[PDB]
Amino acid sequence: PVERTGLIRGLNKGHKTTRRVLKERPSRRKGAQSKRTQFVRSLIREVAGLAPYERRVIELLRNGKDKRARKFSKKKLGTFGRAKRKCEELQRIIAESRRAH
Amino acid sequence: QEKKERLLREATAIKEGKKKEDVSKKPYTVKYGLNHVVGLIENKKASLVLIANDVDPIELVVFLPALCRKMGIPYAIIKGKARLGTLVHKKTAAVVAITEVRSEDKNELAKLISAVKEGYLEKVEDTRKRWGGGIMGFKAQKREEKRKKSLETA
Amino acid sequence: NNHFRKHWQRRVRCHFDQPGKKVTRRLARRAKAAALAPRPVDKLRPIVRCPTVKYNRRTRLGRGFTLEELKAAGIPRLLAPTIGIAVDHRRKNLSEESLAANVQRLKDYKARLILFPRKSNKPKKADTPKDQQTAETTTSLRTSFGVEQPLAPGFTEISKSEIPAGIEGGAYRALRKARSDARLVGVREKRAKEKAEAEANKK
Amino acid sequence: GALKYLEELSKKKQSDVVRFLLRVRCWEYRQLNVIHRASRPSRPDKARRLGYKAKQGYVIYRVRVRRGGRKRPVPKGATYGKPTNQGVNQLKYQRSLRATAEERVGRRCSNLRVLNSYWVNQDSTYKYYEVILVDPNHKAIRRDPRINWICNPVHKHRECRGLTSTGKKSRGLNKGHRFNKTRAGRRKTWKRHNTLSLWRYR
Amino acid sequence: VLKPLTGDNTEAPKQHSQPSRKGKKAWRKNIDLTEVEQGLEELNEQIIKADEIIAQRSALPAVSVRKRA
Amino acid sequence: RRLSKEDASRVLEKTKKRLTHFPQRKYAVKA
RNA sequence: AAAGCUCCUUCGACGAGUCGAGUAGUUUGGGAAUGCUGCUCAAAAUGGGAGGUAAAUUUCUUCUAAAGCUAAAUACCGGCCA
RNA sequence: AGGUUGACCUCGGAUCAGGUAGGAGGACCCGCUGAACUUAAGCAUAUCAAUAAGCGGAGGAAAAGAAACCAACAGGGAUUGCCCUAGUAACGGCGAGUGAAGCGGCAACAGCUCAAAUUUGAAAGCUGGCUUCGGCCCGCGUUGUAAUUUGGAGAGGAUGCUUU
Repeated sequence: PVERTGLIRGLNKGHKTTRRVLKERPSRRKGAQSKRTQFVRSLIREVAGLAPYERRVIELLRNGKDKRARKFSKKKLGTFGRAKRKCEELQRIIAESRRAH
Repeated sequence: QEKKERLLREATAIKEGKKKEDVSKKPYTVKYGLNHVVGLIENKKASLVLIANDVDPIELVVFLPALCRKMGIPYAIIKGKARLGTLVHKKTAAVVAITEVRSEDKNELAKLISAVKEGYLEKVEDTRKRWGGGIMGFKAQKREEKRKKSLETA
Repeated sequence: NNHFRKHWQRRVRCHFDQPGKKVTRRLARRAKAAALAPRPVDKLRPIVRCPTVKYNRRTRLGRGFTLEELKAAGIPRLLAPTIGIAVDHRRKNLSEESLAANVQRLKDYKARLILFPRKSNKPKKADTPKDQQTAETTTSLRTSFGVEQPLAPGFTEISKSEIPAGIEGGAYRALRKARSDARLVGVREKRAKEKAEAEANKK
Repeated sequence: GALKYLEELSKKKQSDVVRFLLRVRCWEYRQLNVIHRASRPSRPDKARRLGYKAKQGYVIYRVRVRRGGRKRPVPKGATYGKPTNQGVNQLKYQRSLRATAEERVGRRCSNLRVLNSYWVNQDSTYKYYEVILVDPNHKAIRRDPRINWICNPVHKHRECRGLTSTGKKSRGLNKGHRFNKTRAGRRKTWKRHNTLSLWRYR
Repeated sequence: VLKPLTGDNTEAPKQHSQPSRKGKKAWRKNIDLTEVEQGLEELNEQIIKADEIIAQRSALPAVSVRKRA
Repeated sequence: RRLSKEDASRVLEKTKKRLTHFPQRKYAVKA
């Protein structure tokens, strides 16, 4: 942590106190991916397969319409970040489908 | 009753001072319970898995063949959760598993596992990827055959 | 502005029961004190600093001591509420000053604490013996362990040879410069990046 | 455990397997009664995570409710007043169909206490729920300390007062700035804000 | 192996000749992803690929919920 | 229809262990 | 037999027609959506929510939703006793 | 005997054995539904009012409640109530009018429990009946009842004292 400047204005403003590095709280470990969680999710992906909108996005990504696929993913999921993450996931799926073959 | 007799024997054993492990031996039984069998398959301790074909809701066991194939466990779908319950002293049993057996039944377990491997799994390898259903009713099939015969004659 | 355009008369609250409620509160307080004797009627609270720039000059009492404060004081988290120490699992120590102050407060409390045995027949090692179980005690931890210095001392005397030299350029100029740098942190970064990109393009 | 696999599979509701199961179960539940008893939960992982135990005293009822909005029960669609209150269609009930199903199941079973409920299926006309109820007069329930809180008379008809999960959501009982009007009770907060406090030495 | 009677069309539903791409039914049936699905399947099989017979397992590591004593 | 005294006073095993090893002590603070 | 304290290579499961988005009605001081509900779409794994001006990019700070219990301070034109 | 004998699953019957619910009261409390008179020259936004009436559900209190919080600080730390914030921010034919929240002082303070883990060297858990009160049976349950864990952590390992 950068020491504060001891002023009320500007960059790094505030009273000078000696900072402490804390051990990370266990509630902040949410989102960290576990080994058994990866295994269960991959097996369930194998059993279930693709959703219809995922199949449409996969068709668009094979055809190369990346912008159209991201627009469709945004219209389907709701937000730009979720659309981007889903498109990257389906790029990963297509890449590992074609690469190891 | 057998558990009660064993508990009285172990209580006597700890009464004169020897541990319960001196009087009681390692038990070999059929492992049952869905969560227990799933954990055994995940830890790759189960030697043979027998799944029941008539479990509802089917999501309880629909992933079990895929999990057994992914861990390389010999599995077999068998008829009768009540029949497995007769094994495990319950009314029903969704899945049973053999992990270890006694020394005199190693050959029998190996022959049963090999019998499963070349008698069930190799035959169902093609069929397990194939969709079911699609069967027409009796009158629908009769109308279809009549129409097909008329088209062939015409 | 007078807001009486609703049916206000059926929700008028009068406070004729103010002394009766005060007497009821005092009765409850004395009953709780008698039930909790010889322990104090309230639990020990840490010294915390108030949020925002308006109130960070003042310190007050917190909800409870943190787990790190209890660990550094040596008081286990399952023992502290049983000996009268409030525990807060939400609060964190981001600086050493509050941590040291609260650890010293906990050590003072543990030094002034008398622990009667669970069974008087078998006194344990942590339990206080009957020889010094008898001492002058307190019943209000809010009064005995209060906020001694809520605010910094506003008057301090220094000798004339230790007058500080001062910020170079002046304090007003320093404040104006700090505000200017805070407002221009981004434009300067763009111009540095553009100069670096131009140098890279021109090789 | 298998229930992690059931949870991850139940997350995938648009897959072919889950779609087929949902279709056949929706047909079966539509052929059954509007309110009936399920011998076992059709979603055991969901029931377990909502509180169902395989113990004598925990009972599962399946229920379907008609979906859509709420139409005013006014005669011939005429609302007699100002035109801003004159709308009849496109009006929405302020509680969930899950809560309506919970009240109907609780009225069916007046001796039991509605613990919770969950979605199992839906079509164009109906939404289907399975409701978990606890028997407060059963000795196992009264001796289990994890569930014997519901035996107290303060928990009579939780679904009729909104003390279930859907009731708390509909009442907006959440901490934060977005729930300023409703986090402690909307009418109670309104009365606190609208009361006139006159002291003695004012 | 005891097998039941099975209808004539035994694959996934498909109408790949149709050009319409509107709707969930069109996305399920008109879209042809058989090459991708076969790639997933063959990759999964490549990953999968007396006492010896009993203890013979696959090459994947064991998955544990917790460290158990 | 009220719960029995024993049924209302039943506690979990973890609560029993916690109360056994860490009960509400009797203490005092010196002035 | 159970229980706490100290340290640590490693592990560390955490709630889905739910969150969220669009639209409609209603509501709010909440104003390019404050809350609720209906319909449609429909998630993710350092992920998700929030950070009171809509959007992209890069950061930061907070908590950890979709399961549940819990006395006191609080209200009281009903009942009983003063 | 196998055209037989049974085991399960689902759905029923019984004046079966044992229990529970209804109605009252409703000042206060938790929700649903929901006006108009009135005030703005009149008036369909608005106001009255998220009120009256109507409906469902509790208790001595109810509800809320141990952060998917507030904040932007040198950080506070479950809920509730009072004083202040403040007739302020904000909303509104920006008109009539409407209208919070953070911080701060006080009153009172108390924390917790499940799901997601294999006890697997032993369903260790529970309802009911008969008891001679030692227990024994009929069952529930492995599609999961005990112990363990809950994010503050914990699980495993080391370690030496304490604890009942």
